[PDB]
Amino acid sequence: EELQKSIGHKPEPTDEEWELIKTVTEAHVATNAQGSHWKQKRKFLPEDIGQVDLEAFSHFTKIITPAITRVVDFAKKLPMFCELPCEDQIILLKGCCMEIMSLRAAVRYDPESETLTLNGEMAVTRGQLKNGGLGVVSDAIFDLGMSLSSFNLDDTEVALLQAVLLMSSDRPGLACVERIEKYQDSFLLAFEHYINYRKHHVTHFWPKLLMKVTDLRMIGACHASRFLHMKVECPTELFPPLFLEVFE
Ligand SMILES: O=C(O)Cc1cc(I)c(Oc2ccc(O)c(I)c2)c(I)c1
Repeated sequence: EELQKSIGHKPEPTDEEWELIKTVTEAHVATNAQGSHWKQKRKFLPEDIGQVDLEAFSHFTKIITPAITRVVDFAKKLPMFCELPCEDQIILLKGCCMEIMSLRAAVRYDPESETLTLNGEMAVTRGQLKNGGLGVVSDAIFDLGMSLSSFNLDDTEVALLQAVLLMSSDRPGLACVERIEKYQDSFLLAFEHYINYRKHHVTHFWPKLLMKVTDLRMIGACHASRFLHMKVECPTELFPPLFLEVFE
């Protein structure tokens, strides 16, 4: 593998890697709430709502349960994820949930209206998402989305990104650190090959793309912190049970 790099050939996916790519892709596609048809489908959250504004908060938490479960359904469709013990599966899910959800919203960013679209249906602006409880985390996700425009990602690259986030062998508490590292590596390798095959005409695409992983981990972490700030303001009543399970 390093030899071909040396000779300057950019390896495309092996047949086994194509199988894994099809699986992850299909997993994302089956749980990503598009469309190909999001955006003739989105209703714009009224300009006055979210002008912590609890009214805005209520709209987000109304659809958050489905958004979260869609992330769990994704992981469920990856066999490697199934080989892991219940404790790990849960620790992995709680670790990547917001990284994956914020990626999913970021890739639905629209320059025209300057809106992200949540859960495939609700288009919000930067201010509305900030004020509905995300604060600077909203800025982070909008800046990310603006930035991902020119990466021209496809369903496959978004799915691989998700699986790479999911298989983070460094979440606290994990039993199978080694096995989870191996899965991720296998995802990163398929991913990179897939990118060589895709021949994006951006220089240093792969490293640039990996920096996005780091940003999403930051978004996750900063969200954990926003979550505390919310528990103190908004009344625990307003938080859906699954929302609480995942982040507390
Ligand atoms: O679009 C999807 O499937 C995923 C998705 C769903 C939602 I609701 C969302 O907004 C959030 C997220 C966390 C949070 O604490 C609050 I308040 C609002 C984002 I960003 C992404």
